[PDB]
Amino acid sequence: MKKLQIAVGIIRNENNEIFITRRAADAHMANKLEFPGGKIEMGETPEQAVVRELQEEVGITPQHFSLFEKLEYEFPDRHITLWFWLVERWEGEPWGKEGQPGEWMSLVGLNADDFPPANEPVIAKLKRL
Ligand SMILES: Nc1nc2c([nH]c(=O)n2[C@H]2C[C@H](O)[C@@H](COP(=O)(O)OP(=O)(O)OP(=O)(O)O)O2)c(=O)[nH]1
Ligand SMILES: OC[C@H]1O[C@@](CO)(O[C@H]2O[C@H](CO)[C@@H](O)[C@H](O)[C@H]2O)[C@@H](O)[C@@H]1O
Ligand SMILES: [Mn+2]
Ligand SMILES: [Mn+2]
Ligand SMILES: [Mn+2]
Repeated sequence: MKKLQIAVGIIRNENNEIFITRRAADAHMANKLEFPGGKIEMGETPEQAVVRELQEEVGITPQHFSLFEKLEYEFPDRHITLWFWLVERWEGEPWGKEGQPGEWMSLVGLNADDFPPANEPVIAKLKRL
């Protein structure tokens, strides 16, 4: 069973909305809503990974961000450690830079069922802010 470290960014604007993308139909966790992010590569830190991943996926550079949550989740065929970074300041305007759907979603309207199950405690904690 493969083991991965994943860094993702919770991109929150001044109107309490989060920038959310939707995973491709042929990906792991296909068609699920997601915080943009990806695998932490050898030789880079979790902080460097969330910056690089957000630059690649949605075209922003996060800055002055914080670790909102770190958790582990065992999927049917892989074990993942997720680093959830709260990103409230950035350079750029997020968009579907890799051709993926992306949109702003009110925090209060997020439905954890739409996201991978690993995100459940994070979505709950976000609604408690
Ligand atoms: N990006 C992201 N991945 C999540 C979230 N919740 C969650 O369980 N995952 C899981 C799904 C995947 O198994 C893994 C994310 O890997 P990934 O597919 O984003 O990795 P990547 O972008 O570097 O891969 P690629 O585009 O280069 O093919 O973590 C989330 O909120 N955002
Ligand atoms: O780990 C993030 C945590 O560290 C602080 C400083 O105490 O922020 C630093 O680390 C961030 C991630 O690299 C940077 O964005 C930030 O500029 C740097 O000061 C806290 O603010 C944060 O909770
Ligand atoms: Mn990626
Ligand atoms: Mn990647
Ligand atoms: Mn990704």
